[PDB]
Amino acid sequence: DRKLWAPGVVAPEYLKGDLAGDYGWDPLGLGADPTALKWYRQSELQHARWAMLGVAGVLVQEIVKPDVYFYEAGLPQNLPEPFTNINMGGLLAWEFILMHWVEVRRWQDYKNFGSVNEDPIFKGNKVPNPEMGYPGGIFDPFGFSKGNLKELQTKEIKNGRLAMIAYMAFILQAQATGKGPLAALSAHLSNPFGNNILKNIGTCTVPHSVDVQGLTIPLTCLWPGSQ
Amino acid sequence: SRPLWLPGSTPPAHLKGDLPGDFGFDPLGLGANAESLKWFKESELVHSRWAMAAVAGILVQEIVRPDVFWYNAGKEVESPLGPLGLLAVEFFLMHWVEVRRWQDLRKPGSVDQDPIFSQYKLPPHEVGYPGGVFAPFIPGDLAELKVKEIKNGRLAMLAFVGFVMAAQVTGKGPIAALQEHLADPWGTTIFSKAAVVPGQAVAPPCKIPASVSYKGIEIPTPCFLQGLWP
Amino acid sequence: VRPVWFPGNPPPAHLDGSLAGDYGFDPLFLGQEPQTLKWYVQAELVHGRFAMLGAAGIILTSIGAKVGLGFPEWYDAGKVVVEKNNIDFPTLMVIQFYLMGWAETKRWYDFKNPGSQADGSFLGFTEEFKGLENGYPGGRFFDPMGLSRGDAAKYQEYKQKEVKNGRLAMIACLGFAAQYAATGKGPLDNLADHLADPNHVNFATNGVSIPIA
Ligand code: CHL
Ligand code: CHL
Ligand code: CHL
Ligand code: CLA
Ligand code: CLA
Ligand SMILES: CC(/C=C/C=C(C)/C=C/[C@@]12O[C@]1(C)C[C@@H](O)CC2(C)C)=C\C=C\C=C(C)\C=C\C=C(C)\C=C\[C@@]12O[C@]1(C)C[C@@H](O)CC2(C)C
Ligand SMILES: CC(/C=C/C=C(C)/C=C/[C@@]12O[C@]1(C)C[C@@H](O)CC2(C)C)=C\C=C\C=C(C)\C=C\C=C(C)\C=C\[C@@]12O[C@]1(C)C[C@@H](O)CC2(C)C
Repeated sequence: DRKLWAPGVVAPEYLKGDLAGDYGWDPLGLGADPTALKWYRQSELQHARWAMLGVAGVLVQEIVKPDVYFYEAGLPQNLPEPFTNINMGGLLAWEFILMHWVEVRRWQDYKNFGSVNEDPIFKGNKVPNPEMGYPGGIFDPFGFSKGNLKELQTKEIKNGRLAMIAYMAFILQAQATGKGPLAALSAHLSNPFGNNILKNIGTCTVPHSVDVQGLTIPLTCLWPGSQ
Repeated sequence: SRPLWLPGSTPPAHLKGDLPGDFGFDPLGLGANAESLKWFKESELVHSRWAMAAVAGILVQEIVRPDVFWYNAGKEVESPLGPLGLLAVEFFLMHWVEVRRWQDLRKPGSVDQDPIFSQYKLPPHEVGYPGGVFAPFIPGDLAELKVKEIKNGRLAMLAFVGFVMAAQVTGKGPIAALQEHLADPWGTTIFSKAAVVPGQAVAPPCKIPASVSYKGIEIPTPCFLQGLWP
Repeated sequence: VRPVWFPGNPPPAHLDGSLAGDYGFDPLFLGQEPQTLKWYVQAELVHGRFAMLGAAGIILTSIGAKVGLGFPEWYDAGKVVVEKNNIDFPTLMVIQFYLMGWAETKRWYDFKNPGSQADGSFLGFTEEFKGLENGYPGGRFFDPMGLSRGDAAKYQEYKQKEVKNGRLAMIACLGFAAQYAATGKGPLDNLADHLADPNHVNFATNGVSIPIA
C-alpha cells in the first residue's frame, strides 16, 4: 500500500517494504539476487553517510572560510597554518593505516554477522549491532536508536539520498563554473538568465594536471567540456 | 574456539590448532598435504630460529660497534683466518650439523645416539624439538614456551626483512633508521619518499654500491628487486 | 546451465564441462573426436604455460628498461645476451634441443602410454613421472608443495585459474608481437604513451591498424 516511485507501476517481488526508504525502484533489477541486495544496501548506507558529511563539510567550510574553494582545498599549500605544506606522503600513511583497520572490521561484520562486535583489546566491551549497518552501542551514545527505529532509518536514507545528489551537484558546478555551491547560488540570483547552466555547461575549469610536492596528479572533468 | 588471525573467520580444514602458533592462517592451502606440512613445520622453526639470532646480532653490533654497518660487515671484518679459511670450517661444520638434523626429520630417533661417546644419548623427542643436552634448563611449561618461541620467531623473520629493505633504501642500520623516523616521522615513511600514479612513478635510489671490491675481486651487490620498488 | 562463450547458444555435445576452462567454445568442431580432444587439452596447457613464462619475463624486463636498470627490450635481448656474454648461438641452440628433446619426449610417450615413464628406467625414479591426469603431471618433482595432493576442491579451483591465466597470457604474447610490429616500441613504452593521452594515442591512430583512417 506504500507509495511507489511512479504512479501505477508494479514494484518488484523482492521489494516488499522490509527496508527503509523502499519505493520499489529497481529498473535494472540489480536486487534480484538476495545476497547482492544486502551488499548493495550497505554501499548505499556508505555513500549516503559519507555524502552527508561531504555536503555538510563543503557548506560549513564555505561559511567559515569563503576563499578556500573546497575543490582546491586538497592542495597542501592551502591547508591550515598548523598543517600547511605537510608531507602528503606521511599524511596519507595515517589515513591508510587507520581506514584499513576500521573498514576491514566493518567488512568482516558483513561476511560473518556478529563476529566483530566485541572489543579486541579490552575484553567485555561490545556493541548491540541490532542490524547490519547499524552498530549502535558506542556508536549511538545518545540512544536515539531506542524508540521508532524504523522511522529514523527512513529519515536517514532519504536525507542521505538527497545528499548524494546534492554533492555531485557541487562537483559538476565547480567543474563548470569554477565556484563553490554558495558562491554559485549568489551568482544565479544576481543574473538569473545570463548566468545559468545553458551558458556554463560548455566549459570545464579544471586544469589538466597539478603538481603536488613534485608528484604530477592527473585531473579530469566528468564531461568533455571545453577546457 | 581459539584466537585466529582474522577473528570471525573459519580456519581451513587442515588446520585444527594441534601445532603451536596455529592461528588458522593458510589462504593458499600450502599445508593441506600432510607430508608437506611436516616439512614446512621444520622450516618455519629453522627460519625463525636463525632470524631471532640474526636480528639480535645486528642490534647488538650497532650498539657495541656503531661505526661498522652490518650490511658491510662481510668485507669490513678482517681476521687472520682469511676468506677461504673461514669458509672451509663453516662448510664442513655446517654440513655435519645440518645433515644430522635432516636425518632426524626423515627417520626420527635414528641420529639420537652420540657417535663418539657411547653412553651419551638424546632422549626421545619430537621432530624439531631436540631434548637433553640441547635443553639443560626449561623456565616453565613447554607448551607455553613453544608458543612464545614461534610468536617471537615470526616477528623476528619480519624484523630481519625490515632491516634489509630499510638498509637498501635508507643506507643505515636498524637503530639509526629508527632515530631518523622519530626525528621526522611524517617525512620519513615509505609513502613520503616513493609514490606511483598513472603517468608517473617515483622510487627511492638504491644506496648500496652496485659492486664491491674485496681482495682483488668484484662482488655484485644488487638491491633486492630494485626494478619493482614503489 | 554453466556459462558459455556465446550466451544463448547451447554448448557442443563433445564439451560437457568436465575440463577446466570449458565454455563450450569450439565453432569449428576441431576437438569433436574424444582422442583428439586429449591431445589438444595438453597442447593448450603447454601453450598456456609457456606464454605465462613468456609474458611474465617480458613484463619484468620491460620494467627494468623503463626504470633505467639497463635491460634491453624483449626483441633485442637475444642479440645482447649472445654478444655481451660471448656465446656461440649454434651451440646454445643445440643444447636447448637436447634438454628439451629429452624432457619433451618423455611427456610424449607418457601421453601415448600413461604411466610408462614411472617404471624406474630413468635413473631408478619410479613415482615422480607417473602422472596424475592428462596435462597435469603431479608428483613430488613437478608439484613439490603437494597442492595437487591436498584439498580436492581447491585443486579443481586452481585448474580453472591456471587455464584462464594461460589463455590471457597467450593473448598478451600476441599483443606484444602485434604492438611491436605496428609501433616499434617496447610493451611498457606503449602503455606509457596510452596513459599520457589515451584519446589520441591508441591503435586507431597509429596509422597502421586502420589503414583507411
Ligand atoms: C572522498 C574523497 C576525496 C574526494 C572526492 C577528493 C576530490 C578531489 N581531490 Mg582530494 N579528494 C578526496 C580525498 C583526498 N584528496 C587528497 C588529496 C588531494 C590532492 C593533493 C589534490 C586533491 C584533488 C582533488 C580533486 C581530484 C580531481 C580528480 O579527477 O581526481 C581523480 C584523479 C585520479 C587520478 C584518481 C581517480 C581514481 C580514484 C579516485 C583513486 C583510486 C586509487 C586506488 C585506491 C589505487 C589502488 C592501486 C592498486 C594498485 C592497489 C577533487 C576536488 C586535487 C585538486 O585539488 O585539484 C584541483 C589535488 O591536487 N586531493 C587526500 C589526501 C589527504 C585525500 C584523502 O582521502
Ligand atoms: C646468511 C648468509 C649471508 C647473508 C644473508 C649475507 C648477506 C650479505 N653479505 Mg655476506 N652474507 C652471508 C654470509 C656471508 N657473507 C660473507 C662474506 C661477505 C662478503 C665478503 C661481502 C658480503 C656482503 C654481503 C651483502 C651483499 C651480498 C650480495 O649482494 O651478494 C650477491 C650474491 C652473491 C655474491 C653470491 C650469493 C651466493 C648464494 C646466495 C649462496 C651460495 C651457496 C653456496 C654455493 C653453497 C656452499 C657454501 C656453504 C657455506 C653452504 C649482504 C648484506 C658484501 C657487502 O658487504 O656488501 C655491502 C660483501 O662484500 N658477505 C661470509 C664469509 C665467507 C659469509 C658466510 O656465511
Ligand atoms: C639403439 C639406440 C638408441 C636410440 C636411437 C635411442 C633413442 C632414444 N632414447 Mg634411448 N635410445 C637407444 C638406446 C637406448 N636407450 C636406452 C634407454 C633410454 C631411456 C631410459 C630413455 C631413452 C630415451 C631416448 C630418447 C631421447 C631423445 C632425446 O632428445 O635425447 C636427447 C639426448 C640426450 C640429452 C643425451 C645425449 C647428449 C649428447 C649427445 C651427449 C653429451 C655427452 C657429454 C658427456 C655431456 C656433458 C655435459 C655436461 C658436462 C654439462 C631417444 C628416442 C629417453 C626418452 O625419450 O624416453 C621416452 C628415455 O627416457 N633411452 C638404453 C638402455 C636400455 C638403450 C640401450 O641401447
Ligand atoms: C543531444 C544532446 C547534445 C549533444 C550530443 C551535444 C554535443 C556537444 N555539445 Mg551541446 N548542448 C546541448 C545538447 C547536446 N550537445 C544542449 C541541449 C545544450 C543547451 C544546454 C547544449 C549546450 C552546449 C554548449 C554551451 C556547448 C556544447 C558543446 C558540445 C560539444 C561537447 C563539449 C561540451 O562542453 O558539451 C557540453 C554540453 C552538454 C553537457 C549538454 C548535454 C546534453 C544532454 C546529453 C542531453 C540532455 C539535456 C537535458 C534536456 C538537460 C538540459 C539542461 C537543463 C538545465 C534543462 C558537443 C559537440 C560545446 C561546443 O560547442 O564545443 C565546441 C559547448 O561549448 N553544447
Ligand atoms: C646468525 C648469527 C650471527 C652471525 C652470522 C654474525 C656475524 C658477525 N657478527 Mg654477530 N652476533 C650475533 C649473531 C651473529 N653474528 C649475536 C646473536 C650476537 C649477540 C651475542 C652478536 C654479537 C656480535 C658482536 C658484539 C660483534 C659481532 C660481529 C660479527 C661479525 C664478526 C664475527 C667474528 O669475528 O667472529 C669471531 C668469532 C669468535 C671470536 C668466536 C665466536 C664463538 C661463538 C660465540 C660460538 C657460538 C656457538 C653457538 C652454538 C651458536 C648458537 C647460535 C647460532 C646457531 C645462530 C660478523 C659479521 C662483530 C662485528 O660487528 O664485526 C664488524 C662484533 O664486534 N656480532
Ligand atoms: C560518497 C559521496 C561523496 C563524498 C564526499 C566527500 C567525502 C567529500 C569530502 C570533501 O569535500 C570535503 C568535505 C571538503 C573538500 O575540501 C575535500 C573533499 C575530500 C572533496 C557521494 C556519492 C554519490 C553517489 C551518487 C550520486 C549515486 C547515485 C546513484 C544512483 C542514482 C543509482 C541509481 C540506480 O541504481 C539504482 C539505485 C537502482 C537501479 O535499478 C537503477 C539505477 C538508476 C542504476
Ligand atoms: C594466441 C595463441 C593462440 C590462439 C588460438 C586461438 C584464438 C584459437 C581459436 C580456435 O581454435 C579454437 C580454440 C576452437 C576452434 O573451433 C576455433 C578457433 C577460432 C580456430 C597462442 C599464443 C601462444 C604464445 C606463446 C606460446 C608464447 C610464448 C612466448 C615465449 C616463450 C617468449 C619468450 C621470450 O620473450 C622472452 C621471455 C624474452 C625475450 O627476450 C625472448 C623471447 C624468446 C621472445
